[PDB]
Amino acid sequence: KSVQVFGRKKTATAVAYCCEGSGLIKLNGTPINMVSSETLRAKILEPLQLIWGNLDIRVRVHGGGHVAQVYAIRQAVAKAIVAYYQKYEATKTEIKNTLLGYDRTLLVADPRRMEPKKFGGQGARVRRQMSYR
Amino acid sequence: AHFAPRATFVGHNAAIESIEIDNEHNYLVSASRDKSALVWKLNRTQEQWATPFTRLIGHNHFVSDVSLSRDASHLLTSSWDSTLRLWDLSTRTTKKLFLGHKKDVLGVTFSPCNRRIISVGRDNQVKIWNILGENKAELQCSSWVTSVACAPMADETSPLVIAVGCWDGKVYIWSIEKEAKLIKEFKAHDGRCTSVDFTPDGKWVITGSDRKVVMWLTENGAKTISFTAPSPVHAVAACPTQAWICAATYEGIAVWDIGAKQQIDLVQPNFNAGRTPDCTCLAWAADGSVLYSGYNDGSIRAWEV
Amino acid sequence: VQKIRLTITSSKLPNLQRVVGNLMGKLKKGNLEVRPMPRRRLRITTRRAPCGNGTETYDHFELRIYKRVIDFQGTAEAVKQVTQALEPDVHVEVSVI
Amino acid sequence: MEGVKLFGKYDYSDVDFSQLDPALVDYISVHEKQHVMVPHTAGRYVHKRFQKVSCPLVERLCNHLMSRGRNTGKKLLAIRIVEHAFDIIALSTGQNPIVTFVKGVQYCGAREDSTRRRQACDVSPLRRIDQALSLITEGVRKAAFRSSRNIAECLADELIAASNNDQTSYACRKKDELERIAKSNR
Amino acid sequence: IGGKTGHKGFQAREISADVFVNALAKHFQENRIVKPPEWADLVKTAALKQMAPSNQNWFYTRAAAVIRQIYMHHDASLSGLSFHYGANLKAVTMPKHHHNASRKVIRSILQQLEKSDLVKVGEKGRQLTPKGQRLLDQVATSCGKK
Amino acid sequence: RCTKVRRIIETGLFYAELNELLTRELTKEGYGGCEVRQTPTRTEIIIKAANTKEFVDNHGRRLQEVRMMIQKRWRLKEDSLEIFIDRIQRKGLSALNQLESLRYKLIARIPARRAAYSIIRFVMDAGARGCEVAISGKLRGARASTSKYKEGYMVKSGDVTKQFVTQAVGHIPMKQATIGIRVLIMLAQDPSGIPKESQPDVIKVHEA
RNA sequence: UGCAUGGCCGUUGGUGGUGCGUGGGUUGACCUGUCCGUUGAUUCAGCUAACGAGCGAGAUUAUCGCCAAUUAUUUACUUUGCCGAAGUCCUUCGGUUAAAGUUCUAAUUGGGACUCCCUGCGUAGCAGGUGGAAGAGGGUAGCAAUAACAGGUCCGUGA
Repeated sequence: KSVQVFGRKKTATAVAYCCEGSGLIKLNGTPINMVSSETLRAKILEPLQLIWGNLDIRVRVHGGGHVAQVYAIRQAVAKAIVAYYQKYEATKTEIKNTLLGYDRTLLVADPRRMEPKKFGGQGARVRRQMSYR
Repeated sequence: AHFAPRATFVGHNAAIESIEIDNEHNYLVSASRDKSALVWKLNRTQEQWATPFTRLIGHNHFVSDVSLSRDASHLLTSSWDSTLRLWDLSTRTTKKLFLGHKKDVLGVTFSPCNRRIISVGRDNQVKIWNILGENKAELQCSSWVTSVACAPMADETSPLVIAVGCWDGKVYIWSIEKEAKLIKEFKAHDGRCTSVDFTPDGKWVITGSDRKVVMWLTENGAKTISFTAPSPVHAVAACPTQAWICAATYEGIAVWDIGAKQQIDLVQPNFNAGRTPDCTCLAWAADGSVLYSGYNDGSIRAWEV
Repeated sequence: VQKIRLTITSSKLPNLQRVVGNLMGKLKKGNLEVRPMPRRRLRITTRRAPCGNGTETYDHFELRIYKRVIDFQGTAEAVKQVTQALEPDVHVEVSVI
Repeated sequence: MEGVKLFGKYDYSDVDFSQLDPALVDYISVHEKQHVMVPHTAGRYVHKRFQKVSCPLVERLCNHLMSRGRNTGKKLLAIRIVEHAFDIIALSTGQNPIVTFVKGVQYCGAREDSTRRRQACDVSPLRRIDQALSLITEGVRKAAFRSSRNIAECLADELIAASNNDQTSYACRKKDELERIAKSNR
Repeated sequence: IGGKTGHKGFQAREISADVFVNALAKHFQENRIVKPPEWADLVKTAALKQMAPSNQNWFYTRAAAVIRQIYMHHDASLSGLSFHYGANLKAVTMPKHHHNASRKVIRSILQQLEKSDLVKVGEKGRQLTPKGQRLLDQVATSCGKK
Repeated sequence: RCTKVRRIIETGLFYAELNELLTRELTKEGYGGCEVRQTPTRTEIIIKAANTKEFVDNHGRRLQEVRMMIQKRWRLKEDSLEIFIDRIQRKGLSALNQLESLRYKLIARIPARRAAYSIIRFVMDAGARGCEVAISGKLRGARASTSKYKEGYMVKSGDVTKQFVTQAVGHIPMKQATIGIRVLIMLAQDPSGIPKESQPDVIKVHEA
């Protein structure tokens, strides 16, 4: 039994990969204790605290910076747990409800992306500075 | 006689197009507009009637019609996607998709004996596939095709009769054996012909846009009787055991006793300038115990005589 | 036999899609076994006014490069026939591997 | 979802909102949904008017304490400072931080203000707890700029005196000017 | 909850990066692996840097870090390492750019490591040898016990 | 032996030099664009013009003045260059052709009314939905002043300009001053003729 | 010499505007058509000596976001299997024309959202809400009427 699903913030993309195992969750090649922050440790584990002792998840990432790469992993963990219970339904609908009660970003992701830069200005919407007189 | 509200149950967020029930009891499947088709399982214990068992995520549009094996193993389902999907009942996972049908596909049935898959839609042809998954016969008609149904039993040797109900008005009936020659063709409905079902015995057939449920003859044709519904009806389905026939209006479900020749009941449950839920499909269970009906907000309601 | 690559390039997509249809069509007739590469936007961003007058406004000129790769095993006899589409602004490099 | 506690330390079981007062509490945003393990979040809170209520209140501070022009962005910096307040708050007094925090958010933001003669309007509860968090954090950085002292401490000095209603505080001094101006103009 | 492995003992991946690299720095100062160069000691790590390093034993903590970073990316070039250990250029009135590290300080180490056989050269960059990645999982079970 | 980028750009830069060349030779013959087929060793080019007889007179000498002018420029080998010509059906609706008719007149001192309503009638009768003619510059007075003559209807905005609207800009030097000629011509869509699809404005409902 | 001009561009103003056929009003300049709510909008609704055709707006084009069909084991990857190195009972690395693929990668054809749904307010529409990848022109651009400025450029040109 195995399911292979992705998360995605901004321009991060983190794939996760469930198996059967013994409660091992592994970023890149290493346990998800080791992200070295104390904020972002507790951010990745928000999926897991709410709700996997059967499952064995194996997560790989590219894209984004330090923050958005974490927010992909929260999607990829939580979606892969929900996608496991869907394949292998009563209990899937109620454990998925506990996430959507907490916060919508653990399943849905957000479609906002950066606005292109426009001419006459240093960025998108800013413009340089007038003179007059 | 009339029948009380047993149980509403919901797990389905958009509307429900069609609904069907596997043999004996337990396991009904509600094809959904959400594009995800569930299967349930029936406890029949006080508060909850059922709880959902699988979800069939695969199609890229609404799921039109859903049809079942005699075993309750290997169900089939279709969508506007222009494809069909055989799904293993136990493990989900599409077994094989179907490819050939051009426009949105509106209607599916099996035979009695798991022989011929009968897909249909808005290319103006009833395709007959093999259970393997390759196209045998390509029957033809004037307009679009909303619905189909298949005659019960037949013991293999008997032709397996395929009633069809069209968008323009007409109602085709066909044999199979091998070549599939239509027994009769007729202008069954005045304008739009919504939904088609058989009588269990299969002497008669049922079709009915212009607020008129009309029974016809299987061989050859022409009407036995014409009733008049109060407001225009989306699905029709006769009872298996007892002599009933029933019809999903806006205002309720008009319960004809066929011998007494009149509406004995009309059952809508209680709930300005709004439509409020229609019922878009019916499903009698195989015993004739219970009447399920799928609704437009996204719910299903059970009544038992 | 020297498994040969086509590499089909174009400015415009309708003119490309004729040539892909033909060169896929002809491998049906000859029966040779048949095996999208990422497209480039050559953005050149000229100031649109001739003189220094007026508000600094810039036209953006993307030339687009659509690029496909068919490949197949083929015996030099059969391949001479397939190569010979002739469309406006399309190219086909043949490459032996 | 059983412990459910801030920074993995403090809990929201306490904070007695019914106990705190009448009114004000509602736009407070400490009601269950608001609670989170870390105040960092993917905000979607500026889309439609009143969505700022539904975010957590501790986050809303960490955003205010993001100035000026050098500290813009860098929220991940600010939630260290507010952590290292909430150690100094908790381990000095022995109250837990969130109770003595929300009392600071009550008593800073002045009832009334000069709408431009000038006339003295009343306020919404939304605009009170907005101008709580400004006049706390304004005072913090104005104090901490040039002061040989860590801003985590200079937050914690401001934040204790806001609860106890002292005129040590840059918050609760500056309301009594602004409220008296409204009383004078009237 | 916390991440949990199989495999009982500890490996070079597992234990934390700030901790591990300094334990591997100590493991050269006891053993007389690497050595200090003698020409150096006053040199800036990179031209962009404004001052000498603070630590005086800094040579070894760098020489630990490169072996750690040969491990985590398998191959490690010189020019790839030089780009890594650089930074922004801080002083001048203009906006700030990424400049590279020194080469010589890094080259000196990767020759000194190939004396005690901890890193072979190969195709692409240098890649650590059977002797090498053994020495890391010595120190992983040193600091795993701790 | 080029990159995948440069084979496009060289072929583009080939075409634009080639097309500006055959403005200046084939003014009398009545030029109407061209198409270039590029092969590593073979080049085939369709020239298009009204007076196809004016090539073939003097047993095809006029084309061999052009063909050597192409051959010597880019230093291509003969046999590996393969020019044709193909005639313009409906000269009325091609823009570069009808520009030359308005150029022909205004050298020979016709009034600008009569010069426009020559060609603007000739365009519409031949088969087109609209056309516009502008004659910008200095007739009569010391100040320059703009004539614009329009009939039919003429779509100016969106994508749908590029598909439908043919147009052609030019100029006439004179004794006195430099006039500008400018002729926009809108087309009807054919059912798979020589545009296919209709405008995104219009829709058509079927009869019952 | 831009105050002799062509083209090209900025601007008035990217605002919602502009003006023909026949009819009527006026001696005539000219007006009417082109006027009590709604919209970003001469956008619709309806009044009505006007009725009917335009152009601009909208539609369309391009991309960003979500989908699943169609291909890919020598230009992207993944899983499993092999052979390595460490760990040293099962964990992590690197390699592989070696078997199966497509969740990431690449890009073509289509699907998708319409104020459809419910509740308030006032038919045109508006406000909130459910669901939904996305909700009110889905976001951002591109294209952009007629009429002119002695605005700019003879130092871009075989104008």
